[PDB]
Amino acid sequence: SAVQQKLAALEKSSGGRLGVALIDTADNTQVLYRGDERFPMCSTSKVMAAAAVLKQSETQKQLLNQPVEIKPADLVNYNPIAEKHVNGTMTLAELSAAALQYSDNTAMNKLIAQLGGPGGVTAFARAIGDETFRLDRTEPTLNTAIPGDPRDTTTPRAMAQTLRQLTLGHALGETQRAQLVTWLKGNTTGAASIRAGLPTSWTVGDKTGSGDYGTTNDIAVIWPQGRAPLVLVTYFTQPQQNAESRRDVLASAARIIAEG
Ligand SMILES: CCN1CCN(C(=O)N[C@@H](C(=O)N[C@H](C(=O)O)[C@@H]2N[C@@H](C(=O)O)C(C)(C)S2)c2ccccc2)C(=O)C1=O
Repeated sequence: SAVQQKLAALEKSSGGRLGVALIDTADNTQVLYRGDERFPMCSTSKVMAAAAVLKQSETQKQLLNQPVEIKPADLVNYNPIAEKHVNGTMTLAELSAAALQYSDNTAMNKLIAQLGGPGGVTAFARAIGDETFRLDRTEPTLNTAIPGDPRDTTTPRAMAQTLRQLTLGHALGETQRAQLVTWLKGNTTGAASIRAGLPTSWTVGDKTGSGDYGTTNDIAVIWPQGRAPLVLVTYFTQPQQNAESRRDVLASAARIIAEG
């Protein structure tokens, strides 16, 4: 179609590999570009870890208030929030918000530990019907983004469907779903990605991701004005290991989709 020709031209101009999935919940139509190819998730995987903890809190009602100790040994390469609490505690709610809104890598590792390892995060995906998502490693090695490596990957189609279920569907309880939406809407790292290609009046909740091989990702739920919400996943990776991030590509992909 028209949108797919423009996305293909965008990809060609960028020198990388672009994957897009859009779900328009108004009629459940989909727009896919490389929708069934695997891409490295990098920090977009944090949404699944936070959601898995939220699902646990449907039974363990006070779980989000559980204090978790932050020790110097827990700190990894990027810990903007956890660093402020070393030798103190953060609750699981606070770690979830830090993982989602600041992309804190120590917070992600604490969430993974709460779930019993990367196997526990992947298990949650399977339980809500996502057979594609796989989390294999912890932070920071899950961001190596090596071409062809299936570890820590998903496909655009699978992530779009799963993000729809978590935020607009009923994979989580009502209180848990509302908390996830609130967290995504308060993301602080997304201003130059999907959001930058969309009308300023639209409300967006997103989670970015970046890694080696110039990997630049963003996944978002979009609430347009007076119109059904959309789910948009944009994944981008490049042939050179130390390639620079290309958030402009994600913005341009969103702009092309929003033109439809
Ligand atoms: C060999 C192990 N190894 C290989 C790959 N790797 C990374 O990919 N780290 C990445 C990382 O730690 N990214 C962080 C993360 O994993 O939420 C944050 N998420 C990004 C985002 O949401 O867009 C960020 C730019 C807000 S930093 C990284 C990407 C670009 C620039 C600096 C760091 C590492 O640093 C690393 O330890």
